[PDB]
Parts: sequence; structure tokens; C-alpha cells
Amino acid sequence: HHHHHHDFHVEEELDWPGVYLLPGQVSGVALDSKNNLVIFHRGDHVWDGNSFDSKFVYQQRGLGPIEEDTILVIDPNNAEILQSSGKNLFYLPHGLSIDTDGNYWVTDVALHQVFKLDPHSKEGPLLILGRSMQPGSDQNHFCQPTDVAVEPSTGAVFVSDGYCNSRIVQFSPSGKFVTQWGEESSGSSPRPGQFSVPHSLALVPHLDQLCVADRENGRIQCFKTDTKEFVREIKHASFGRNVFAISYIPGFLFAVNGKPYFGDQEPVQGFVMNFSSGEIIDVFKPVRKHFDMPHDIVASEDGTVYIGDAHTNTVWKFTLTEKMEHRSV
Ligand SMILES: [Ca+2]
Ligand SMILES: [Fe+3]
Ligand SMILES: [Zn+2]
Repeated sequence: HHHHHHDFHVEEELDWPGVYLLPGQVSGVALDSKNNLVIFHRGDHVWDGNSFDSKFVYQQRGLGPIEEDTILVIDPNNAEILQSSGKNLFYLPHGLSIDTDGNYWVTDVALHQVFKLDPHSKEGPLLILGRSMQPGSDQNHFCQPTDVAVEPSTGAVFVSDGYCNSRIVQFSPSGKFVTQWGEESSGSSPRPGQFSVPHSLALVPHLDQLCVADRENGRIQCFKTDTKEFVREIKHASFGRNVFAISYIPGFLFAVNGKPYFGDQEPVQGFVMNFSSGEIIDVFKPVRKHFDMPHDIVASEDGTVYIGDAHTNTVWKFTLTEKMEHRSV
């Protein structure tokens, strides 16, 4: 604020070779305890108009599951693939997050399910939530579930359930339904506690909060994690129509929006917000390749930010910095 604008800026790390990877649609990103990037991709499977019918049931079961490894851990420096798994399990990968023990938490929009996986196991999922290929809206069904966040202090499993639902569901560490909140965003304006496609979750550990990217409303909703009380709404004209994904590190909320329609004024970008005020302090995009559907984002306390694209099938590494003078502008 000494010069006209703001001093924090996010910039692509150009010496990171992970941009040269050729995965399928990249649906989820996360960081493991060694700060390695972990991605969740769709191989040769694509989400299109012939994937689901009118009742949200998956059409291409006979093509089988994705045959190639679907989860990759990627070195933060040389971008080499350190390990891979997720072979012969998934149909349309979506969310990926990692709990405090290092377990993977994954969602599938075709299966309508949520998986807990031990990364160092050879004997299949530790937990499966929801019913295979069966979309629903009760305590034991999902409808195209989008993301999962697991609270390190309680072990509470939160699932954002809604490309066709409008809820967040709490589960016990043993997979048992605890509680749920949220409903479809009502007539005229959308009111607090109402989702239209809860698409991304970020926990705020020491403020006991949970943040939700409401993609169709173009906004973020924050809730108190114990009481479920609506804390706050973040909405900016810069987002445009969508907020696809969010990530928290102390001090900052990071977000990606959606691609503009023809005529739209708001480009596709990463966003950096001051977490307290909720205000956008920085806007960014890659130098190599381009955003089309940036779909998930994960930030590290060390200042690293990763983004995966579900259309250009790419992951980028970025770095948050504060500089005395702005190299650009
Ligand atoms: Ca994620
Ligand atoms: Fe300044
Ligand atoms: Zn999605």
C-alpha cells in the first residue's frame, strides 16, 4: 500500500517441470506431509453430455474403471512422479484431500462415492461412503459428491455433496452419519446457508471454521465447524459467475473462478484474499499454457500454490511473494 496497489503477488515457478506432465482431466490437488504435490486425474475418462442421463445415473459402466494410476505424488522441485496408485477403481474422479495421518480422501462423481485410502497399502480402500453408481439424497447416498475435508482435532469427515444435491455432510471417523446442513439457493437472491453446487472445501483449523466454494452462486460460505452456524459470505464482482475451488493458509484464502462466457468482463484467474477482510489483494495466471477450467487449488505455508486444470489437463506451481517494487504493472 506504499505504491498505488498491493505488495503481495503470486507468480508461476518456471523452473518446475510438472507443466510437461500429460495426465487426464486434473480434478483434485493436495499436499502430503513432506510437501509433495498429490494429484487426482481422470486418465482417458472425460465428463461430457453422455456421461450421465436426466436422473444423474452414470451411462458408461461397461467401459470399465480407469485402468491407469489415477493418483500421483509429484516432487515439488524436479516434478518427478514419486509414487502412483488408484488403478482400476474410479470412473469420474473429483475431489482429493489428505488428512493429518496422511490418508487420501477422494470423491467420484460417477460412482457417487467417497473413498478413504491408505497411500502405503496394497489391500484396497479403508472406507467407502455412498452407494456404487446410485445417486440419492438421504444419509447413505450422495449425488455427484465434490470434495472432502477431515478435521485434524476431531477426525470429523466433511463431504460437500452437490452437483445435484445442496448439502455438506458430517461423518464420524468410522464412516457413520453425524449431521448435515445446507439447501438449494432460493428465489431471487441466494441467502446464507444455501448452496448451488458445493464444489470445494477448505478447513480453517484454529478458528474452527469450514469454507465452501459455492460454484453456481460465485461465492464462498464460511461456517463454524462445531455449531454449523453461518459465519460469513465472500462475494466479489471479480469472481464472475463461479468459484471453483478454495484453499486456506494462515493469513490467506486462495481461489479459482470459472471461464468467462462470451461478452463477460471477468477473466479466469487465481485469486489471493486477505483471510480476515476477505478482500482480493492479488490476481494471477500461468505463463506456460493457459487456464481453461482450473478446478482445484492447494496452498502451502511455505508460500507454494498448485493448481490443476480439468480441461487443459495441466498442473502449475506458483509462489506467493511480497516485493518492495512490483516487477510488472
Ligand atoms: Ca483438494
Ligand atoms: Fe506497498
Ligand atoms: Zn468439478
